[PDB]
Amino acid sequence: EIRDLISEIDAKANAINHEMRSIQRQAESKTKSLTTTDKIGILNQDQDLKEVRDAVLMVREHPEMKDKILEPPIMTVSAINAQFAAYLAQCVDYNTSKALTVVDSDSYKLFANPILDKFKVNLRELSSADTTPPVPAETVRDLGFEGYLSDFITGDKRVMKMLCQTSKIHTIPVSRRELTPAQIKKLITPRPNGKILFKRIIHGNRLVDIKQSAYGSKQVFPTDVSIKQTNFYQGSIMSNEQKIRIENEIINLKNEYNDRKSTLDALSNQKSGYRHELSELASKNDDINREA
Amino acid sequence: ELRTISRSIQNKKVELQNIAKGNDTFLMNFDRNMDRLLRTIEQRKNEFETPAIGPLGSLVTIRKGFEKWTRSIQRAISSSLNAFVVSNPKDNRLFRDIMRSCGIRSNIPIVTYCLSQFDYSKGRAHGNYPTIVDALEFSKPEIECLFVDLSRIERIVLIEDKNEARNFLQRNPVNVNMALSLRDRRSGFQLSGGYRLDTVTYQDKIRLKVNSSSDNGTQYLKDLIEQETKELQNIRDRYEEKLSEVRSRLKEIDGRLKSTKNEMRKTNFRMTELKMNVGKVVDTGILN
Repeated sequence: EIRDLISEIDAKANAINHEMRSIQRQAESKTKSLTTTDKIGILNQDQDLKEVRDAVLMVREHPEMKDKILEPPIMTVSAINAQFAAYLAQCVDYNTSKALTVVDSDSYKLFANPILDKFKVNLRELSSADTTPPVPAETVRDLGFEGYLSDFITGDKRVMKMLCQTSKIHTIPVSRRELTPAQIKKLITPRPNGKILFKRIIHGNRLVDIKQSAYGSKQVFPTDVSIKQTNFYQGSIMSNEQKIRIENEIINLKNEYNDRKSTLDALSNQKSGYRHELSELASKNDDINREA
Repeated sequence: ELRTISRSIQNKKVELQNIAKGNDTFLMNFDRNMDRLLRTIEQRKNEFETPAIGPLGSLVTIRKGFEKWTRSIQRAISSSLNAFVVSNPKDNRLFRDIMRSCGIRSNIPIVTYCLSQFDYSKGRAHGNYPTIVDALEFSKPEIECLFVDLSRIERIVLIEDKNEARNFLQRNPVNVNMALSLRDRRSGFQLSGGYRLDTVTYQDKIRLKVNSSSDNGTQYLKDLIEQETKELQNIRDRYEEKLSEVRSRLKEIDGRLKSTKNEMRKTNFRMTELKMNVGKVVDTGILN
């Protein structure tokens, strides 16, 4: 019975070891409601991002590259909410989102070749280009926008400056509300100087690219694109209700499984106690036999 | 993943059969309900001041000799290929209501533009390299002018070698905004300003007409589904060879577990021998 109990409690403790493993996982999941603790895991989602992960690991391994080559915007930049994350992912091209940022031209000459020879990754050099917004943020609020896309994102200032130069996020006004057709018509109409105020605007779930023809009568034409939801650039992972709709539902089914497992192993603990009681009663009977 | 791959290959094969007509619909490259949307536009054409024109990729064909550039060109003009053109804001509202009634799920850009022919000769790239304009054939001259305005196709050059393309752009060639370079069948290079090099993955679905017979691509892709079954097997068994290595590690530790079980059973036999020895008859009474 003792060796059977040894196997029973070893199996109970093995089930408890699996149960404790599940506890670690669910505890990590609940505390992972906020931005991912490590972003090296975001690069494990796609085969194209594994080479970017290996290049980031090489940059982390070489101390000389740490301040000269910066990690990609998908890891270093986070939007204040999930909706601004969708706006950022629609405005920044995927290759720029996964590109390493080189701080200066000398760093490009010294460290671009060793990375490009080993990994097929995109590099973006920081330029001296001015990143001033086309109008003050008060005038943007008067036009019905909450602010520029640059105002609703946080991250390394150098990587944000690179995104401002390549994707012009500091020039894109953003409103979570849809603008009225009269407001949109005022924004598309060129000013008396012939220039449109904003080339790209975001309102509600739509990104409007206002293009003025470089040729002919300089006709202005808008192009409207529905904004897709994204799990990348997401400082707020799947918003809050949406995160609960997926994560909470699935993780809590797994958590009820975990509770069942723990209670089954606690019942195995009760059975060990019953085997212990029976073993203690048998030991008492053995003591009575020894007295006899 | 590999199931999806072979299946998409086969559906593309049957879609080029639908270039003329058939079961799996060819326009499916833009949206599953695209055939329904176009029929509803034609049925309600009298309600439009100018009927909505699109999807633009259906009005553009790759010229013979530029077939190798199809995926690279499509990646460069991918925003424009899915677009529809409407002459005025009223037709734009009517078109959005028809899109809602037809159940379109794809994000379709709507361009409000008055189609006009204009001279863009001054804007053409100057060089020995062909542009996207030279690689394409347009159903109407106004559609060619629209791609010049929307995507500056007259300023995008096609250069096979990446270093040659970088060297050409570094010289600041007149009227060149970007160079497209080839890398492999799944990806290419987009170069702007001679310093920016972007590695771009090609989209699986083709949204440009190719003057090659559907059988060329589909049946060359029939031998290429032979090669894609090669892809499935390779990926699956490299992961399974990985699985085999790790499960051989598992069997090694199981034999170590079996060896520990044998040691434990021997210890159990030895403790059983000990308790057998404890309970043995004592022959010391005559000795005492």
